[PDB]
Parts: sequence; C-alpha cells; structure tokens
Amino acid sequence: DIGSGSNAPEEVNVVIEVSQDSHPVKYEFDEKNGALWVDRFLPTAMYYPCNYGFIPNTIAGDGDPVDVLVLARFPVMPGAVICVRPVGVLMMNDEKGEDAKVLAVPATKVDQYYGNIVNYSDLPSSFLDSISHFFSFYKKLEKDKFVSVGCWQDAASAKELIRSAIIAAKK
Amino acid sequence: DIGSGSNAPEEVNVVIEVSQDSHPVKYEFDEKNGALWVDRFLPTAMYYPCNYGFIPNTIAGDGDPVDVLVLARFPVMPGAVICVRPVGVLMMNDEKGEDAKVLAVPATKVDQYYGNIVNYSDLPSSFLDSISHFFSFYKKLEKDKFVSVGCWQDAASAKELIRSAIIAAKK
Amino acid sequence: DIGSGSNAPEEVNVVIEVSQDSHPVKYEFDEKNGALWVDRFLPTAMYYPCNYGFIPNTIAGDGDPVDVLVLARFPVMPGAVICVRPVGVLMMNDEKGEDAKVLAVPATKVDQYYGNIVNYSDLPSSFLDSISHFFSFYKKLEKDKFVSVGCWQDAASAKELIRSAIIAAKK
Amino acid sequence: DIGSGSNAPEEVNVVIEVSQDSHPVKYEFDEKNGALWVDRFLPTAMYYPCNYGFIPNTIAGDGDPVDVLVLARFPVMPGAVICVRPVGVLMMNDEKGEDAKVLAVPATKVDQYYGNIVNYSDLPSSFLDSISHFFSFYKKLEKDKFVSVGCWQDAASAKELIRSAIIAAKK
Amino acid sequence: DIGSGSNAPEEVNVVIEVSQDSHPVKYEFDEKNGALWVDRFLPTAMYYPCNYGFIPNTIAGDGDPVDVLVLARFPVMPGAVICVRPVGVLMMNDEKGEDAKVLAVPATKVDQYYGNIVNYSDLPSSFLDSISHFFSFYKKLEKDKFVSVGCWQDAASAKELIRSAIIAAKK
Amino acid sequence: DIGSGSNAPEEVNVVIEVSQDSHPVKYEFDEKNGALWVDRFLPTAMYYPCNYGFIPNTIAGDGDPVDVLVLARFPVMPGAVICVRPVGVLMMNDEKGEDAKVLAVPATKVDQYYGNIVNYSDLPSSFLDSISHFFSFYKKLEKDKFVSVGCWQDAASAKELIRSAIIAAKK
Repeated sequence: DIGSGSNAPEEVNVVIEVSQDSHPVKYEFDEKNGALWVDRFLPTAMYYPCNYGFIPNTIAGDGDPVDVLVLARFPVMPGAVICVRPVGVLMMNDEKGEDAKVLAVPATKVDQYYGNIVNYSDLPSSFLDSISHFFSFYKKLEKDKFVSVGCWQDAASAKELIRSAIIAAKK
Repeated sequence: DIGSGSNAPEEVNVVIEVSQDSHPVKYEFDEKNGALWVDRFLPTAMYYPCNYGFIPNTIAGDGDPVDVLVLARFPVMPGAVICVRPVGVLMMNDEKGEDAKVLAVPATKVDQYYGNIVNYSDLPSSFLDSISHFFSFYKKLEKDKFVSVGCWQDAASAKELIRSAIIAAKK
Repeated sequence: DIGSGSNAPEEVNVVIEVSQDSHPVKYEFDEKNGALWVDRFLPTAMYYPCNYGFIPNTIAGDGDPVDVLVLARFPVMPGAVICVRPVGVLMMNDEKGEDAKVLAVPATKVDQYYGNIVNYSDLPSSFLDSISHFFSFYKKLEKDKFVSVGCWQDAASAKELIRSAIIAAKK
Repeated sequence: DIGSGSNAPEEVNVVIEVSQDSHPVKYEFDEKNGALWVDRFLPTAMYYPCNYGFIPNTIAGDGDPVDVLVLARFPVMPGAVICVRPVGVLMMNDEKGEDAKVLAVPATKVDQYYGNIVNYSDLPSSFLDSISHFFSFYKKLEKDKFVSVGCWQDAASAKELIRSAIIAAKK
Repeated sequence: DIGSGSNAPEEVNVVIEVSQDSHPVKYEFDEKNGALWVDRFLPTAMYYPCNYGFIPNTIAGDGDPVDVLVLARFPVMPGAVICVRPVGVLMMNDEKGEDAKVLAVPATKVDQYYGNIVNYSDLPSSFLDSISHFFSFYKKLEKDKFVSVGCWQDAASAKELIRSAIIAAKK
Repeated sequence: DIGSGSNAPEEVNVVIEVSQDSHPVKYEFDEKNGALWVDRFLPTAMYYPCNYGFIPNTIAGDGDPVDVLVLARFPVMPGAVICVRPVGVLMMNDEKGEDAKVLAVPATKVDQYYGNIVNYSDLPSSFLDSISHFFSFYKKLEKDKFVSVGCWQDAASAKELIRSAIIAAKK
C-alpha cells in the first residue's frame, strides 16, 4: 500500500526500522501483522551509521525486501516512511546469501542539504569505510552468521538492483 | 475512528505528528495509508515549541484537519493520541490560505498541572511570542512558502473554529 | 493477531507501552482503535524502572491483559513487540483489584545477556525493591487510586498466572 | 570565588549539581578539589523534578551550603552556574539534620518565562506536591536515612534563610 | 593556558560553550573564575546549528575573543576543547558591535569526515543559509538587541581575522 | 589532588572521560591544564560499552595512568569522579604499547546494584565478549593503530596492577 514509490527507482520509499545513531536495538517489521518487533539487541557495541530500513513491495536476491541505509541530518523514528534517492550500493554476501545494502539520501523535496551528493563517492571515504566496517564486524559475536563485504557500486547500479527487486515483486 | 472527541470542542483528540523540543524532523500522517511520513527536515534551525498535531475528523478553512500545538510537561511521541483542552488560537495566513494554529493543554485527567491555564493569555507572553516568531520565520528559507501571522484569540474563539471544522467534516 | 506467543507461557509476546528510563508519559494502547494514547503524565517524579507493556490476548484477574515489566539493556520504543521470558511476578492489589506485575527478560534469541537470570531472585535485591517501591508510591498523589504491594513469586508462579490469563481469553 | 550573588537574597547564584528530569545520577561538588563526584545512583526509580544545586559561600543551619531547586524550561548541566530568584522554601528534616530546600526560578534576565512567579504558590499545586513527594520517598530504600517533609514557606521566608546563611558564611 | 593553538591560524583551539543541535541553553564561560554560566535560555524556538564557542587568548575587534561555529558529526559538551580548521567567517553587526562568526570543522586528526572541506562554500548552501537565518532571527524577541547579518568570506579571510585577534591579545 | 583512593586498590577513584552508551566522541583530560579535550570522533560506528576514564596519580607500565571501564546503570558525565571496585582486567597490546583495561563497577556506597559482582566472570560472557570485540575493532579504520586483545584476568590481578601503578606514581 505504501509501495516502492511512483518515481522508483530514481526516488523510492523507505520504511525506517532503525534510527541513525541509536542504541543497538534492531527492530524489524513483520509483513503478516504489520507490527514492529525487536529482532535483537546487537551483541556488539556498534550502532547503525545511517537510518536503516526497507523498500516496500520489493523482493531482493535473498527473498527479502531491499535494505536501505538512509543518511540524514537527524534520526528518523522507526515506522516512519521517507522518500529517498539511491546514491550507491554496498555489495555483500552473508548467511542469507546476497545481501546488498543500498545507500540513499533524502529526496530534495525532503532536504536540499544532500543535493550535490549523487554517488556514494561524493561522501567522505572515512564514512563509507565506517559502513563497510559496520557490516564486516557487527555480527562477529553471532557464531552462525557471517558477512563478507565486497565493493561499493554507483547510483546507477543501485537503481538497477532496485528495478530488479520491483520486477521480482510484480512476478 | 479516533474521532475529534466525544466532548469536542471543549476537549478534543489530537494525533501528535511532531514532539515538543525535538530535532526539526517534520512528520505528517497520510490519510490514505495511515502511515507517518517525513514531510521534510526544516531548513531553518528552529524546533516546534509545543507538541504538534491534528484533530481527526475535522476540515479547517484550508481543507486540512485543524492543527494544534499541545503544550505539555514532556514530549509526546509521534503517532500517540492525547486528549486536550483548547486555550486559544493564533490566526495566520500562509501559502495554503487560512492556517490558524490552535493552542491547547492536556485535559485535566491527563495532567492537572495546567488546570489554571484557561486562555492563551494565562501563559507567559514571551512563550506566546516564541510561537508567533516560530511561524513567522520557520519557512523563510522556502521561497514559495510564506506566513503572515495575525493575533491570538481566546479559548472561546478556538472552540468555535473547531466546531466549524467538525461541521465541515460531517458535510 | 500478535497473540500471546506460540511458546507461551515459557516465552511470551509483550507490546511495549512505556520505555525503560523514560520521562513519565504513561501511554496505553486502545483495543478498539489500536491507537496509542497518552493515559496520563505521572504526577509523581517517578519513572518506569523497566520497559512496561502487556501480553496480547490475555485476560488477567482484573479483566485487563497481563502487565509485564521487561528488563533490557536499552529502552524499547512504545508500540514495539518483544519476545520475553517471565522470571517472576510481584503481587499487588490496587483500585482495579488484583493487579500483579510480571517481571521478564528478553528471550535468549533476542539477547543472551540475561541467560543466567531465571528467577526474579537472580537480580539484585535493590533493583527488585525499586520495583516494589515504584508501585507503592507512584500513585500516592492520585487520591482515588491506591496500591498495596505484596511479595515476589517465582518464575513458575508467573508462568501459571499467564496460563490462567490465556485460558480466560479463550473462554 | 563565584560567591552567593551581588544582589542576594533577591537573586542568588546556584551551582547546579543535578539536571532536571535526568537519569538518577546524583552528583555533588567537593569544596576541597572543586571536583564533581558521583555521590550515588538513586536506588529508587525517581528523578529530580527541578535542577538541583547549592548557593556558594553560604552556611545553612545544618553546616552545609543552602540547597536550591531551580525550575527551568530545560535542564541545566552539572557544573554550570545560574542566577535565580528564590520563590519559596520546603522545610524538611533528614539525616543532614534540620534541612530546607529553597525553590527558585531563573532570574528574568536569564529567562522571561517565570517573571510572574513571585511565590511558590504561583506554581501549580500538583507540582509542589510532586516535590514534597520526591523528598518524602526518594530515600525510602536507604534505611540509614529518613526524610520528614514539612510545609512550604514563602519567598520572603526563603530570602531570610538565605540572608542568615550568607551572614553565617561571612563570620 | 589552553592558548589559541600552536598551529594558528591554520588550526585553532576552541572552547565549546553550546553543543550543536541542543536545547536552547546558552552557556558562556567567564574569564575571571573559569566558571560556565547560563547566560540565557533563548526566547525563540531556535537551536545552535553548529557547536559554538571561542578561541582562548584572542581579542577580536569588538573586545571579546573570537567566536567560532564548529560543525561536527556529533555534539561536543560545553567546556570541552576542540582543535579545528577555520573554513570561513560570517560577518554581522549586533549589540556587541562589529561582530563576526568564524565557521570551522574539526582538524583532520580529530575527524577525517570534513578533511575535504576547504572553504565555507564546500558546505551546502542551504545549510549556510540556515546559519545566516539563525543569527538574523534568534534575538528578534529581545528588542534590546539586533543583528544585521552580512556576507560570508572565505577561509583565508577567516584566518586573517584570527591572526589579528591573536596579535591583539599579545600586545 | 583527587588521588587514586584512600582504600586503593580495593576501591579506587576514576575520572570519567567517556560516558557509557554515548555518541563516539572520545574526550581526554590533559594533566597540564586539567582541560577536557576532544581527542577524536571514532571513525567506526562503535560506542564505549562502559563508562571510561582513568585513575589519577597512577603510572601504568606504558607510562600513562591506569585506564578503567566502569560499568554502571546510567551514563556518567565526562569530568565526574566516581569511586569504583575493580573486578578484572583485559590485557591488550596497542599503539600505546603493553596496555590493559581494568573493569570496575561502582562501589557499594555509590550503587548497591553490582554489590555481588566480585570478579569479571560474574558478568555475562556475552557482554565480556562485547568489550573484547570493541577493543579489537574500534581502531581498525586507523591503520596507524592496532589492537591485539588478550585474555581477561581476575579482580586480584587487576588490584595488583593498580598497586604497582600507584607505587610507580609515588617514586
């Protein structure tokens, strides 16, 4: 009903599950109930470096909706929906298979601050490296999980990934 | 379904969209989905001086539900509903037309702290002026928006405005 | 629809109404609408010492769902659902009649931190006493309310209370 | 060095030790080092309902500086100094002996909001009662302490208490 | 004692007085005692969009130390010292006289994030405009004050202002 | 001035530099000025899982004061002093050389909660592992640093380390 966005994949809707810079409570929405659940408390002393959530009405390679990191000037509360522009994607493989993480900034009607951020490489490399580091290490204390983090790909690649996931949801 | 309140306009229900004293994330509910959206991040370094939301099942002069500023001792989270007593209304005209802002305090069963606050003029003038100032200036960096702030009117006037909006919703 | 949990009473679902260590805004869910309401601001300068909420699809002795205090490492937001293991119950009588408060910790899949907490008596007595103190005094400024706090009972007793409330909900 | 205030007792300086509405970490300054110490974490699930600190260069009846509750619109950080106007005093006996807690608001030059608060009785009774309840119950789990809370006295009384304490510090 | 910085004006020391994105409590250090004071609560519903403080051992044109806005990824507590790189300066006249606010980011050794910010014009224009708006309107409710905001000047200009202020403090 | 503690090494004084569970601003005190400095913002998306500070008037093997992780129920502000009981020590080598991080809880007089924590092994293993993981990975993006984390040793070992460091500071 919220949908992936009328202008997808150029701008997409993201339902936030975890706020930027929050305590490590990992919420997740249930598709059945529509309820927000605590999936876990992260066992590592790490925090999500962006707001984190998913694009409704998408099926990514691993069967779940596409996950998105939304960089913003302030945290967005879990359960809120935000319109965002994909700027890149971090490829990674984990215990679920292919589990890429799209990186996005707010749509310009939501905040003009990130207007000149078009690809992930327009952001500081140290910040991009913090994201890679986060996914590389946040699951290290969970013995049956693992993450092998790959490379960043550009906004175009992130948009094609989203396109594929939207088509998978229609099928 | 929540409705404007069984004792409207003397006490009314307000669905909170923005918490008092919060970072400038302007959430808004969608009537279609029922989802909370990020409308924008305020471009100005301002914050809502009260909790802010709307009375369900109302149609104000500008076609939207009546907007209410709810002064309280602590912030109320977005999406929560609170029963409040109108104490005044700040008249203003903006890019949407007539866009008055009702000022309210919690109903006495919710908090007796504001029991002797009956009209807006029972609150400090500096606080009332901060509200006028907020609406006067918070949109200054958005070129196609504008606000011309008028005068405060008393609790009786605020209640009649609400009555009109409730009747408009029935029609 | 969320239900009391497939493994109830050994592990149960709790819908959080008030976050641990929060300002004293007492939210409550409405069964009719499904909306979160502000019931009141506590008139006393006290705060809930654990996350606080209820087990869906239960009818306790006083006609309401079973109330649960969920101890966790971080606050859980109101409206989130968490899977918990009961560890004890504090008996008390108040203006509603029998109003016991179950004490729980997260299920081990949610956080292994509390793995060796099996009964309430595995927690510090000073903390248990803070809970008794909270219910003893938080309503003292509300003249028509009262609480007479009894003794703690063990995890087994808490589970049987929950069982009874689940059976009452089926009937 | 900071001193009690050039306009004492009409306006006095208070060094804040505990922020209003904060987690129950009770800091205390030490006069020897000027260091801020954690005296204790409150065992009870209570919080200071006003900012709390002391007037430098005073010796109250019990040998310590005059303690002051400073009501303000926002919390003030421990170690900051604020110029305040006494509006009343709450008499109490405790394990410091014959004690008293002055109630104050910021001086008008610091915040105009409370400029019309002349005496403690200009604040809501429900809030004054919350302060009395706080001192009556916050130490109840510490059986090596006790608090017997008396009555409120007016601004003139509070100022006289302060006058004497300043005189006592001069001698 | 702390001094303006061994590498000034390329990197300078700033003692923080107000945290970025905080409640509008405007602290100020006093040079006599070294005490942090509450100067005021802002009457307006605005917040400092950067951390805000001063360069020790400087005398700007108006007689006070050089004031600096320090943009950072997280707020810095009042009283902390941070090593920063000036990137520009916002000229303004106010009730302190011919004033100026230096804009800086942390030195690269403190945070790599802003290492590519060379001049104020490398930051988003929408944010620079937010800073100008803040100074233009934050004092509007204090009719004994006024602010006339001028133009931004570049990093080289900011550094020259600082050079002169250091020289002035030496003489 | 503050000193290591009259009851050292059974209870020691720790000056807090970083609050538990805080944003990754790593403050450090300077012994020359007594000023609190921002050393860095952590490049990684990690947070200190305990309060973190040092024991005054100690010289550990590597030349610096003894560093201490203080687990507590709430964060303690930087610059505050707290009396703690050592319960263990985590050995590690890093760019400071042969390092060690003492683990402590508040003294019983400060909080009764941890009164039954005698050794590090009385705390949950999952949490001890989180501490080890923090030191193993928090500096991974700083290639001019490295951390090789060793084993936990018991309270008696921690106290002996502290004893030696105090002796070293006396000589």
